[PDB]
Amino acid sequence: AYDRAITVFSPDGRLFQVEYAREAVKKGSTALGMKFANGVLLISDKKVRSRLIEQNSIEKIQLIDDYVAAVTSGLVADARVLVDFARISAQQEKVTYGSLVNIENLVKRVADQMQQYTQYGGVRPYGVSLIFAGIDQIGPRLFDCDPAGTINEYKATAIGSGKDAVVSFLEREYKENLPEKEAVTLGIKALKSSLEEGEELKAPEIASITVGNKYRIYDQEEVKKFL
Amino acid sequence: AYDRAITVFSPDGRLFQVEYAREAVKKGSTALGMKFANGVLLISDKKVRSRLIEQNSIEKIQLIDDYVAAVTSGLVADARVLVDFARISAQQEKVTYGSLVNIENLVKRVADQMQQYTQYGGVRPYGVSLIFAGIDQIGPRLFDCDPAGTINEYKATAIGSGKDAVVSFLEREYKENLPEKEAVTLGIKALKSSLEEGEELKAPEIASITVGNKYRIYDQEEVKKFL
Amino acid sequence: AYDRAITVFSPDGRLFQVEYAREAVKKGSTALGMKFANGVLLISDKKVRSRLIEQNSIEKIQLIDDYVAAVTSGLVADARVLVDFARISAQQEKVTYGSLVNIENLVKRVADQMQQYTQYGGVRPYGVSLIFAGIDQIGPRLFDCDPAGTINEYKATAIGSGKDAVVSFLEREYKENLPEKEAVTLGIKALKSSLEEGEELKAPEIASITVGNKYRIYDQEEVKKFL
Amino acid sequence: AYDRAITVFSPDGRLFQVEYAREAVKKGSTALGMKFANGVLLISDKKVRSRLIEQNSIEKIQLIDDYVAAVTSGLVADARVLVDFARISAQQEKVTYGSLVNIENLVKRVADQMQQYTQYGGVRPYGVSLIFAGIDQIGPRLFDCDPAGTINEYKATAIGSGKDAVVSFLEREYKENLPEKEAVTLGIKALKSSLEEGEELKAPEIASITVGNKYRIYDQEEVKKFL
Amino acid sequence: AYDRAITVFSPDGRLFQVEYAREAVKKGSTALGMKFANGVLLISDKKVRSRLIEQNSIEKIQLIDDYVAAVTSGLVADARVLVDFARISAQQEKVTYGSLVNIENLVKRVADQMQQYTQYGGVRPYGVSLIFAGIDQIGPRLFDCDPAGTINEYKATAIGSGKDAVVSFLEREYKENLPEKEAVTLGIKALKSSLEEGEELKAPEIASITVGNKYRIYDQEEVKKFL
Amino acid sequence: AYDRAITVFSPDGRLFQVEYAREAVKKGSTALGMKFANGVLLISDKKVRSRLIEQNSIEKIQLIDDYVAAVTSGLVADARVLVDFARISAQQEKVTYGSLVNIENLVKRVADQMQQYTQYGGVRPYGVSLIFAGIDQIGPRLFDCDPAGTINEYKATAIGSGKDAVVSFLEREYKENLPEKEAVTLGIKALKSSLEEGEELKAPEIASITVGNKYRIYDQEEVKKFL
Amino acid sequence: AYDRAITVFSPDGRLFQVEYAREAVKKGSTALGMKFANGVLLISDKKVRSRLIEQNSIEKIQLIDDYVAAVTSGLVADARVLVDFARISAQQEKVTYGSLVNIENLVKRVADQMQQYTQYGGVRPYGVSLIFAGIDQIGPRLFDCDPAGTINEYKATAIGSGKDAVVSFLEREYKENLPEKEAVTLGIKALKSSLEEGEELKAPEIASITVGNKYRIYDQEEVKKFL
Amino acid sequence: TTTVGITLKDAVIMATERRVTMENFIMHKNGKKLFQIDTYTGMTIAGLVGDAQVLVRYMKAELELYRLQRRVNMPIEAVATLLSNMLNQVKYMPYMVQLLVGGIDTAPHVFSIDAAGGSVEDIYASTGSGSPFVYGVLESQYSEKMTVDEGVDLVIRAISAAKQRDSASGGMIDVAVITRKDGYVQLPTDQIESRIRKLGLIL
Amino acid sequence: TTTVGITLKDAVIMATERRVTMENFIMHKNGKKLFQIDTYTGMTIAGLVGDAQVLVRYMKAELELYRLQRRVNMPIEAVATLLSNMLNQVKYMPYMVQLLVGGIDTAPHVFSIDAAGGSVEDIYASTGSGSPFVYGVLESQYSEKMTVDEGVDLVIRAISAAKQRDSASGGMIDVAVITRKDGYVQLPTDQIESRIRKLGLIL
Repeated sequence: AYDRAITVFSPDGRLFQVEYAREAVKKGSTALGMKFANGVLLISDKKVRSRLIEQNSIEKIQLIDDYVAAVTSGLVADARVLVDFARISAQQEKVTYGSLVNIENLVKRVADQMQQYTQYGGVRPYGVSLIFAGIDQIGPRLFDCDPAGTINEYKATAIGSGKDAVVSFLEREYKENLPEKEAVTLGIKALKSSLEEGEELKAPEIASITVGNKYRIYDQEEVKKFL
Repeated sequence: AYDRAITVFSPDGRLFQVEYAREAVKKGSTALGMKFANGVLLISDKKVRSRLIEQNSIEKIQLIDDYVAAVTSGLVADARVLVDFARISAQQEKVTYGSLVNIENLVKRVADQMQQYTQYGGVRPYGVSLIFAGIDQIGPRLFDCDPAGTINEYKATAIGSGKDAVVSFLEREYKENLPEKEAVTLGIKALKSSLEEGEELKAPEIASITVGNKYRIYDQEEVKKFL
Repeated sequence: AYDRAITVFSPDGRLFQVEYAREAVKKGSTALGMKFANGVLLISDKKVRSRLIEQNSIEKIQLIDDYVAAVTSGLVADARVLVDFARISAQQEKVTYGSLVNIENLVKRVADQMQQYTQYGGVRPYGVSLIFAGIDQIGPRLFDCDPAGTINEYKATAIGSGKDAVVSFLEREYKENLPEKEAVTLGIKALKSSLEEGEELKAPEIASITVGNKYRIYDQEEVKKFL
Repeated sequence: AYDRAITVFSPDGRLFQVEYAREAVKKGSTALGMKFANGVLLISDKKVRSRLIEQNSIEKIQLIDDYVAAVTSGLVADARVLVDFARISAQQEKVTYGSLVNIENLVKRVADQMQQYTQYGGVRPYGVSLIFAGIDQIGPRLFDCDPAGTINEYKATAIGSGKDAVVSFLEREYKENLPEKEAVTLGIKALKSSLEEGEELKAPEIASITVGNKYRIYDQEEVKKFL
Repeated sequence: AYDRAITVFSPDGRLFQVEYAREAVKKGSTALGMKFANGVLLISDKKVRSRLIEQNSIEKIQLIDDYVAAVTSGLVADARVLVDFARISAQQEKVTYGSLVNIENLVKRVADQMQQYTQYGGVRPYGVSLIFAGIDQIGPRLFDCDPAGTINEYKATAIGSGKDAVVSFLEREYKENLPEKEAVTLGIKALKSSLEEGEELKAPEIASITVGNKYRIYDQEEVKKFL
Repeated sequence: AYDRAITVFSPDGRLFQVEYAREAVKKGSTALGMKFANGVLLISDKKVRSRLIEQNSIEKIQLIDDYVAAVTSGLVADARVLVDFARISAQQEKVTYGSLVNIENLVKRVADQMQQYTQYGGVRPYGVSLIFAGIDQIGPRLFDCDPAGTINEYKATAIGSGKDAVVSFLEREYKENLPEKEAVTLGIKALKSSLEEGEELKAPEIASITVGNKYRIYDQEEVKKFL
Repeated sequence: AYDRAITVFSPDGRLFQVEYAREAVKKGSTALGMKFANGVLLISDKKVRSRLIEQNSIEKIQLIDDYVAAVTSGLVADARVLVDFARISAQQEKVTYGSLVNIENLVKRVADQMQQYTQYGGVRPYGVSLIFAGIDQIGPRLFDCDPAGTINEYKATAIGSGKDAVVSFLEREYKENLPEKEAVTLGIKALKSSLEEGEELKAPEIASITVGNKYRIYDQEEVKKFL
Repeated sequence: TTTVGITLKDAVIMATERRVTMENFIMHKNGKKLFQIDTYTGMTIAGLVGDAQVLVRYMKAELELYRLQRRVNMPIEAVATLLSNMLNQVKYMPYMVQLLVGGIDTAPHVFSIDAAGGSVEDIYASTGSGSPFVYGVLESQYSEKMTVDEGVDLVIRAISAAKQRDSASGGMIDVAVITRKDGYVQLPTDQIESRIRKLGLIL
Repeated sequence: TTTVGITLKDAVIMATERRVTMENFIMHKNGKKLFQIDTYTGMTIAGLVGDAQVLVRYMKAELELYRLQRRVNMPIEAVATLLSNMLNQVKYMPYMVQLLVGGIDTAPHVFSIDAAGGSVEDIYASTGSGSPFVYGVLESQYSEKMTVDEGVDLVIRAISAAKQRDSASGGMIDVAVITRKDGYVQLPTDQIESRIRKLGLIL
């Protein structure tokens, strides 16, 4: 039983309960982001699941502010709480300094919140991964962040069930500085490459931002033109 | 024993204690809600259970304010506590801003309260699901909310023992923008479709609200006209 | 071991420790209440148990104020603590508003106190059930309340070992709006119907209240006239 | 293991740890109290246990004030702490109201302190029973109080190893309104009836109080006249 | 496992962890005290244990003030902490009232501190017994106090490994009101009677106090005159 | 199970959970530091791991201030939190005294933070080792610091998987007071000596500082000149 | 399992976890102190362990102030924390009274800090022993202090792996009031007597203080003259 | 400010004017000083606007909550008792206000609550700087036997008089009638103006 | 300081001047007193600069957050109610400010909030030492039926008048127009200056 408590190391120096939290993330539907020419974008598959659901409501891409967005994968309620934290944390920085110079620090604060919940007994980790993408004073940024509080910056990445399919596809096909439309196409291709063949990709979410602008969310009909 | 503590993930990234809390919900009697033309309604079956009970008292539809109502299913005492939280939370928002612009945020606050009790040891989850329905500045709204803190917006949904019967029936027969009386009939049908045949549906609770009005609770005799 | 901690759900969504608290209630002697014409009454069996006890002292019906009374069954010390809470809670409401408009809310406060002790580790539930009966601005009221924090309003009900005998008897014989003396007789009959035959009912406690009056406790000799 | 934690109910609704605390009481030497004509008295056997002890010191009857006394049986250190609590609690009431109208409330406060220690994990119960006897505005009073926080008022009662011998004897021989000297004799007889025959009762403690007076502790030579 | 937690009663009403603390006391070297004519004294054996130790330093008799002293037996570090508590507690009383009227109350405060550590989980008991001896306004006093918080007043007593030898010897030979020198001799004899024969009593500690005086510690050469 | 709790000593006086935290450190990529003529340097291998990562971002050498740097090895999220602590702690000292006289004290504060998490239950240790190198008023300094809070000052040392290879190599080849370029070469050699042969060293991180200057981070092209 | 928790006594009255802390002390390298003519000294072996370590830095003798020094053995991080406590505690006394009259009280405060960590669950003991030596108003002092909080004053003593070798050698050869140089020689001899033969004593640490002076640390070359 | 609340046999009439001043400076001519706070309950405010406005919101919230929890409206005397406790709790850092609370439960009621929590019931009451002028009109002209139409006229007169002599009072007169039958109805402006003309008056 | 907010049929115009004084000492001639705080919301500040500037930042933050959480802009009355609660919460250690909040939701609105949290809606409002002069100009010259161009001219006149007679007011006049169609547009300096010339004025 090196397996049952967030505060117990295995004899090899592992924290299995953190690693299990990471398996929660795998049950989420795939999302991805990539940097392109003067910008960054996010695409999220949506496990669409009944015509009785309201579609234009509950959805995985969430604006953190006008210049920064996140997608999450894993336990939904955990994700919601972390997105709210991200939002409040963003505004605290804006009130203190007047702006958000480096998106990395927002992500670090979220990642620190997560790391705490891997070190003190009495809580479980968040079963969530996030991708954060936006423009800041360094440029267009793309980070992920996992249940352990681990951060990395990417040119392109994914989270969710289809992570590995989408990552190896991008490892093959990805190029820097694509125009936006080619970036989106590449993304849709990559996402498709992760589906069980004889399984059609329904309309995903797409959001993009380019230097000197605010985020825009593609509406369904703009997205279909890529399907 | 990945099974015994709210703070333990299974090796597959599951929180079984939360999933068990969800089994408590299944022991409750079925309730449902659906959006219709400029409105939303709720119907709740009531496991009527002795002539010595006061009927006109203890009942599953509860007004949160004049424009928002909830039905619950699961542990009754847990439900009561959550409905009171919902009521207080609503009034806090009304005092802060003067009104309740988006019902989604009320629901989120309740869902967050519930998520908390799935992450800190020392507490168990609430064994309750709720449906929330009302009118706000976006329009008529219908959400559910489960022991995990998971939220979804629907055109129609149900909770309780007969959930699956009622949901597949509605998946077949449901249409948007019905007039109120047809909506109620469809609902009564769906509810009936979940009973053991040779089992009669007794008088359920029905509440409705249409844009620009307050909620109305149907009284028993208005309800019988649909039985 | 889904059995040993108030905070652990069984895989079927049960809280066995709460259910075991409920077995404590069954070891108490039977008490009952019923609504009658413009009033409500309480009758409690007293397991009389030695001539060395002071009878006119320790006894199960307790006034919460002049217009509201309670009987309890289960662990005595727990009951005492809950009756005191009921009393203080009543006076807090009276000081805030000047009066107690709806007895249901007093009961809810007691039921909420009880529900708490079924959700946070570090405490056990109260092993007590209570019946509350009184007159308020709605009319004559009768509630029960169990270790889980579950509330119901009744025309008639019972608590304690003989609950089921007394409840089925009342399910058969009970009628609304009896005069007081017939109500008391029906009650004494119901109580007798729960005893092991060849076992005599000794003098029970009886208290009644009718609209526009205060509670009165029947003295022994008034009670004997029904035996 | 329904047996190891004050906060765990057994499946029959028992608190065994509380019941075990009660066995601690059985290891104490017997004490008793009885009401008589316009008064109440206490007699305590003292397991006298070496000539090197100071007798006129450590002893089981303790004055709570001039009008109220207690005897205890069980864990001595626990008893001491509870007698101090009783004393302080009595003075708090005196300061608040100027006098102690009903001894029952003092006893309840001590009983409540004891009940607490049967509901919160992290503490054990007190292994003590107390008898309290005194005169108040109702009259002469006699209560006992056990590790569970259970209270009863009596005409006569006992605590300690010889409880059952002493109680059945008093059930047979006890009469109300005896003069003091006859009450004391009856008490000495009852106490003797609990000893292993061929075992002599050594000098016990005796204290009495009659309406309109303060307590008096019988000195050894006054006691011997009854041996 | 009724054995492993200070807060668990055994089914017979025992606190074994407290009884084990008491075994710690048995590993300490024997000490004793006895009342004599207008006075009280303490003698402590010292397990002398290497010529490299400083003798005139670390030693078992400790003055609490000028009129009250203590010897301890058991865990040394625990003993130190308790003697410091005794000292502070004594000064608190002196500051509040101007003097220390009854040494019994000082002892009770120390005993209460010890009883606490036998009732709340999260701590272990002190593995110490103390003898307290001094003069107060009642006269010469001699108490002991054990890990349970149990207190007794004596004419003579002992603590430590040789307790039973020293106590039965004193039960035989002890007489009240001896002059000081005879008291000391009796004490030295008693102490010797507890050694393995063919084992010589090395110089012990001796302190005495007589009414109207301060404590005096016998120096080594005064002690040898008794060896 | 002397193995499962940070607060348990094994019978040999070991804290295995701390030792396991130390195994986490071994999974990190190797880094090293050495003092040279009027200066100190750091070299860190970077397990480069996909072209989709941003390289010029996430990296193991981190400036604590202009005169003090750290490399870490082990759990990344833990390392991040400790580096932030180091930074804040440095600034606290600067605000209190106006400067950082002795780098040893900064390191001690970090090591103390780490030792705490090896002594209080309810937390796990940090799975990190750090090397700290900088110039202070004593001169050029080089410390390491492990999960236990253990500190040592070195002329040269390493952390991570290749620790032992790099340390024995330096034990053979190291000389004091090398010029900077020779120091760097020796370092690159040492690091190479720890790789599986038929495995090429990709571009590492290198930072240096010499007395009277600020730290400089070598850019990639300056580093390649040593490969 | 009387073995796993600081707060559990064994049935013999032992605290094994404290005894295990004590085994940690045995893994430290040997150090010793002895009183001599108008002075006291400390000698510590240093397990020298690589030429890459900075020697003139990390070392076992630590000044507590100018007149008081300590050596430790056991867990290094624990030792550091305790030495800091000793230093702060010394200054607290100096501020309160203007000076440190009796070094025994400093040692007691450290020993009390250590005893605490053997009585409250949630912490482990410190795996450290300390020797304290200095001059105060009584004279030259030499104490040790172990994980239990046990204190003793000595003429000569040792701590660490070679404790028993060094102690028996001093039991044979030690004499009081040696001149300093003879004291140091005796100490070096004793230390050597504890090594595995065919094992050379490398340069140890030596510090001394004589009445009316401050401590002096011998530098390496002064020490070699004794090797 | 001038507010008034009167009771008749089965009704309660409450009225205010709308002027908001900072000293002699008329900053707002149409502030709101009469509020519905429950189905059959109204509140008027005078004193520090911030403190009053916060209290209006609290009462709306607290009475809506009470009504859902109890399924009956808070008794009017209970509303007054609640305000009484809240204001007195903070007497040394008070809400600097005068409140009128009017409504129907089993009978009509008007309560006047002050900044220390003193609450007194009365058949009529007025608050604000203009109140003494209202008290004059009411002493002379109020009858218990008045009809609701007569009452509405009476309060219009009282407030019109106060407006004429208190520079801190002015603006449109604002009237609410509270009956069991129709609940809290705020009279429309056409209608109030119409009666101002029919009674022969100004502002 | 002089700030003003007016409402027209489908628009809100807000303007300020820019002078910052420490007593009689003009330390800054171009401080900023008019801020966009949401898509269709603007705020003007008067009073203690530090307190005002903090509040501007809070409101930007709190409204941005709200909008993301609700997917609708905060109603203008909601913004006023929020400020009302915040300022009143700290009334005994107050934000020493006067705030105007203006915007479009389903209709145009201007709210005036004081240092104790009192908030009143009005068809127009002015704040700061120069406000009485603005109130003069507006009483005489404001029409509900004005066009946006007429409104912009009106506020320029009002603030110009206030600049002429309040030494605490001065600097460039600063104007924002808020419509559903174009949102919060801050007029450019060329354009304001141009109309100062066309109307025949100064500073």
